[PDB]
Amino acid sequence: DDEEETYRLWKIRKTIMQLCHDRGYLVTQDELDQTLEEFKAQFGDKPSEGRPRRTDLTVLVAHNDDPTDQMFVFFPEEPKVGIKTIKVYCQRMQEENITRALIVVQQGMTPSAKQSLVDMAPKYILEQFLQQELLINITEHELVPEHVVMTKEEVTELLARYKLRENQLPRIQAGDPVARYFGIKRGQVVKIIRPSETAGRYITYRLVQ
Amino acid sequence: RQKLLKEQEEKRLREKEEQKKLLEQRAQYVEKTKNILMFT
Amino acid sequence: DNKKKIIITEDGEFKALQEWILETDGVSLMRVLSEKDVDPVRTTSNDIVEIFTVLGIEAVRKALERELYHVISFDGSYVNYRHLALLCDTMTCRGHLMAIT
Amino acid sequence: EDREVLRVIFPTGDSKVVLPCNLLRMIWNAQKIFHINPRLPSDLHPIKVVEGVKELSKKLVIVNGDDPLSRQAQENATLLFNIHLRSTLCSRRMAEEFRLS
Amino acid sequence: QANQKRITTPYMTKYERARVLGTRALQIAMCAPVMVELEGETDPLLIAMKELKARKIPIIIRRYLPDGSYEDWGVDELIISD
Amino acid sequence: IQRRLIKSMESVMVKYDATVRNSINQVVQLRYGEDGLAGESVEFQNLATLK
Amino acid sequence: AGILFEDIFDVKDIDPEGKKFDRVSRLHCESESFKMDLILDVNIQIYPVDLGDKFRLVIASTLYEDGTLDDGEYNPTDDRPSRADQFEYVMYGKVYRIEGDETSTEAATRLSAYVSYGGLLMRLQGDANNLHGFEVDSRVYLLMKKLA
Repeated sequence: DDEEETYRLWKIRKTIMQLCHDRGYLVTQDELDQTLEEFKAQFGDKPSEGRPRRTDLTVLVAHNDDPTDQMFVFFPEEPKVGIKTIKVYCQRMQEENITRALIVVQQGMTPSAKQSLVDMAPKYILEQFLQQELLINITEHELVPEHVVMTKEEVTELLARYKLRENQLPRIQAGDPVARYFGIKRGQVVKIIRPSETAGRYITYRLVQ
Repeated sequence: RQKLLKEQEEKRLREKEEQKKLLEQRAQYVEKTKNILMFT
Repeated sequence: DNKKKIIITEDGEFKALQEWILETDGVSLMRVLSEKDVDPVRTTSNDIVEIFTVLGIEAVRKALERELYHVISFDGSYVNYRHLALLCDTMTCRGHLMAIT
Repeated sequence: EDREVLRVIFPTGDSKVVLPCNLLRMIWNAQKIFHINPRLPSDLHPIKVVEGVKELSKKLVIVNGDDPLSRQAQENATLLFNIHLRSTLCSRRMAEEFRLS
Repeated sequence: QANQKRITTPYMTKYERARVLGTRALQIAMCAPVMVELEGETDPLLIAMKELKARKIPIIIRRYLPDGSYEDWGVDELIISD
Repeated sequence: IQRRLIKSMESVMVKYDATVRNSINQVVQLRYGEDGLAGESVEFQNLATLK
Repeated sequence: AGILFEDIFDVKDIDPEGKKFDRVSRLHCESESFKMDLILDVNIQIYPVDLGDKFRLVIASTLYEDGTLDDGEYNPTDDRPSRADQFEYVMYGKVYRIEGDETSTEAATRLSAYVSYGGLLMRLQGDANNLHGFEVDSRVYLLMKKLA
């Protein structure tokens, strides 16, 4: 009832740190591989009563390339997150001058809240995650190959080399589990490197949609 | 054996870079805790 | 050996560890993966739709290749891999599971 | 390095692969065409084996282009075959196993 | 497209060989001049294959690329395998 | 099933840039079979450095 | 002369594994002058061989008494003096393998020459001194005669 709760919180935090590291955010090795007992020491082992509260689990990382390009990770307390909570988090992001966030909900998120997450995109790119899908890092699965977000220079080089348009590459949905893991939007290309039994290695490129 | 010594001291340099990165993450975490404090 | 745990010993040889594995009659890959003492790396499913919903388009590409290969080879037959690869790329090149219908 | 690449490509120890050229059969053909005596010392320099295999690997082109992207795609297209080629046309195997001239 | 750098294969494909041989055989059958010498051949297909082996078929293969450009290869410029 | 498969893949072809593409000109494989080799010439062999 | 090997063998066993073919029988024999083992496939239908028999075996590179190469072609209208006249059973085959006990550093003390006479197989194994005439993919004759 409680030991499993802190176990889930630690696992979610571990997946979030791996996710931020894969997105290119500055994550120390110490928190990247944090043992469960270390998590209990740093946050507690009684989340039910309030040690740790999910508001204490909030993460704030900075991109390696730009220290000003930071990102939040919020852990709302309510299972079904409402529009008022989204407004509160957006208000906090405005105060701290942060433009990216992840919201790790427990049960879900209301339709109004999702519509709010969709409409104000050009201002704040804040994403929605279920705690159920952060208990595992899907990129470690054997079926999932190596995904790599290409830069606009790399995409231009690719289209110039193979002499093709973006609509001629294979596609990946914007709502794909791995696309959501890497936080990639439409127009971006992801390079997938997978092993091939006929060639050894194979690189394919999927455009986000 | 001299090349062994060069590779050994190279490993020492790399571990020292590990330590300098660790203290760099400490130097940014001491900033991040005040933001986490005013968060909740 | 296809379901055993194939490791590489410290001497460099391939060794097939004989370990317990579970086979379920339904699928909740989303939940079963996130269970203590369950391998979240090798645990898979034969329901390609769930693989697409949980792991994504490249995961379902690989899994669909595996399942078609299992269907073809179960009777001892063999088909060149490029044909399976082309069929599986046709069903997954547009980011969703494109049924052949 | 090629060994480790194969070990991550084939996580199960299955060396059966499908590749273009049957190098052992070609080596046997060369042994019989030139009447190679397996009992006598060979006149093949192992440096000639290394250099010739490298030039051969350069001549087997699936992806054409000097740009780095074409270079990487060329590396990937012929990776498995080039591993098979370097492990089959090795200087030691060519010296004490095949004994070619 | 720069003829100095043609990216397509330097080999004649099996389909290129098939269509070139058929085309040249029809041309010979329609009283086109033959580019090679002839001992006693009267079948246009045999004459076309002799011309291909001799590399003396006056045809250019225009290979289209997916982007829309094309590359022109003389039948004598390609490598005939079969 | 045969007819359905055929109508689904009928126009996929190896192009002169060696990519495999469908009628829409979309790219299905950057090289046929990931290796750009035809299936008639390949054959079974053994990797000697694997096991 | 054109003789690669000559010795007298004594049939020590016939078909240890059992009769595999009706008209063909495998003889496991050993000589006395050189201590060489022999496995030989013989058409016992036309040239029957009993256990304990004793015969002279002559592996030759040619049948002509004078040193003269053969063309590998069948010439029944040949009036030259052939050494097959002095033997009863004659086969014609090729060496397809030469094994030995050699190491990476030491040469072979014992060799093992394998010959195929159109599918009838022979293995002559013993000291490497007696098997220098054998080279793989080389045509030889059997030239075998029974003695009392």
